[PDB]
Amino acid sequence: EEGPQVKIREASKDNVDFILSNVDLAMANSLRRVMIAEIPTLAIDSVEVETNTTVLADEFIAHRLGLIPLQSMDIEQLEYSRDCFCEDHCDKCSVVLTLQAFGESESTTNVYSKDLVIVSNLMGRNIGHPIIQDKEGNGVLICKLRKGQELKLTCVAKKGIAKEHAKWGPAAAIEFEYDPWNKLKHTDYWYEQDSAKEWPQSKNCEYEDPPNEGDPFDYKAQADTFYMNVESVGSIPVDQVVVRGIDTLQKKVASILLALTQMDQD
Amino acid sequence: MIVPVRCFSCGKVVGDKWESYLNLLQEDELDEGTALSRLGLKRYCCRRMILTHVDLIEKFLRYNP
Amino acid sequence: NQEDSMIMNQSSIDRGLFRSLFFRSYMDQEKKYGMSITETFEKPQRTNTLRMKHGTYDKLDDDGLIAPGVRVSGEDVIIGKTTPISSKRDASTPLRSTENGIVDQVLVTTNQDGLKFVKVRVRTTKIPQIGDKF
Amino acid sequence: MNAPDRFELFLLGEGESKLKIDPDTKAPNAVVITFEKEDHTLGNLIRAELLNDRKVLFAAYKVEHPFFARFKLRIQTTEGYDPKDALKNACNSIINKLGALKTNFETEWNLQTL
Amino acid sequence: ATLKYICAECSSKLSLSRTDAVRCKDCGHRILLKARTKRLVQFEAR
Ligand SMILES: [Zn+2]
Ligand SMILES: [Zn+2]
Ligand SMILES: [Zn+2]
Repeated sequence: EEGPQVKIREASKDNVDFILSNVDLAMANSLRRVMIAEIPTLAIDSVEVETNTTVLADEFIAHRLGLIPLQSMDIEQLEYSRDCFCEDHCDKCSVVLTLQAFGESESTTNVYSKDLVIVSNLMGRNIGHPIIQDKEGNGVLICKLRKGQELKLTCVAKKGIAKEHAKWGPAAAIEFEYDPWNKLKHTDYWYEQDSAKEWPQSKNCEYEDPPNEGDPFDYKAQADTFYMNVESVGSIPVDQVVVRGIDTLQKKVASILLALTQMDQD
Repeated sequence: MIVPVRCFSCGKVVGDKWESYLNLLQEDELDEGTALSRLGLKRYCCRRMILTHVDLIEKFLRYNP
Repeated sequence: NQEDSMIMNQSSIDRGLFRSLFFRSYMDQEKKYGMSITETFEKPQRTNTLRMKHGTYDKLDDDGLIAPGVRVSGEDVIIGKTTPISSKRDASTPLRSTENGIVDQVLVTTNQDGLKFVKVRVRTTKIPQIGDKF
Repeated sequence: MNAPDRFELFLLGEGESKLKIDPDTKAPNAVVITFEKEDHTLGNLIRAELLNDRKVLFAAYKVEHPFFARFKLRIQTTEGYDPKDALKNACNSIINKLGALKTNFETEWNLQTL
Repeated sequence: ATLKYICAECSSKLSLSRTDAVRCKDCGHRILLKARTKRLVQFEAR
């Protein structure tokens, strides 16, 4: 506690509602971006198809498989497959999954992502577990099957980021508001009569103070205080998103510093 | 054609949700309104991802081989 | 987004918004009226005529057709056949000069006139790229 | 079909550098550093903070074209004080603010329930 | 394993040779589809 000042008011396993005090807007922002965009994760990224007698085409399922939430908790200790010295993949860069199910009954047989199965060695790290929030206990819903239709796949989950494909995003929807009344007049509100009767008072209007008619416009003021909230898909628990956010922002700030050091050389 | 995973616009997973939706309307008798809300679907891009999707798969299944 | 254009969310696309499947059908037959000249399906090569297509034939098996699993693009021959004239002139059909994708189904039948007759299908997924009319 | 592979967003190509630094001809004591494989998430921060430093006269950035992942930052400073330093002090000043946030958040998060 | 064709309506693992033309086996319909390959195809998962 010496600068930037957080304070949570509501927090769950997928919601961190907090004020963020004492900061440059330009930062708060760059935080939310790098959140959405640049925090590493694991998600299926190569499907080898054995047999597929589904009403759904190959490349379709492949795509669907992409999006499935897979555990990335320990992810920051798995290697980028572009980096790893193996030809294609290994357990040092990738988790491999298997899916088969097969029409068995008359009644429509579902293929949940609970029917997903690790194959490769996790070497005891916490990775590649299809994530289920479902009460009933069934992750997502891949596909469906009539009486006699196999489906034989082989998922190779690889490290990656949102900037490459929104499957690798961990984040979902990020709430973001500053200065609930327009004290900074950063906006000019549209209207037909009363600006106030016509727009709505943001829930964030109790933790700030009303303006008081008499006062003239405060000018040299700037942006403190940003009323945020972080939802999570849940490859990563909410806290680690924001943490790793602050982290990756720092890491890629940090690498410029290194790059300037590398150029005094020649 | 199979409930999409994750709404195009927000990101939040919406696959795991189709089933429960069906149930909360036609079983213990609610209106699609309150039902969309029990599921935790507040933001309406991710509200429209379910209320609109049409489950055609049900119909290709029908075709025999 | 100026003069009747629009900017779209790259993100939402990867997430699936506005994707299509594009199946296309090619089609073929064996001559018809002939008592000394009849067409034939086979993965050809030389044999006196040497008028063969620019592309790769190797995607074909023995019956003259591609298998379903296989990926195709460029001038990939997709159905080969010979018109033996007095020995065997080529008449096979390349996948479109601009196209690319995965074989889906392959139909093998006869026509009323006893004809050997074929219908190879090809599939792409076409993702909403930049200038596509909306 | 003409589309340019995703990773060309964060991966460097060949013979390219994470920075190239070049001297502005217009002014004195002024420079324009290029930033390969970057964008706003980074430039907008560098800049705004490079503006809390009172020995800096000028500081601006611009994504020349959203097709490519570049972004050019141009800085001008007081007599003496080489720009690199400017860029340096600010680069750091941010890490420190960030580090604090990390810990400050880490403190609160621990106090809550659920 | 070594299969060449399949008729459309029921799904019989037929595999007859040239100088046989067409037709199923106790199901008739001269339709027929070409099975699949075993070069088991790789997918961009995007
Ligand atoms: Zn490897
Ligand atoms: Zn949404
Ligand atoms: Zn039959």
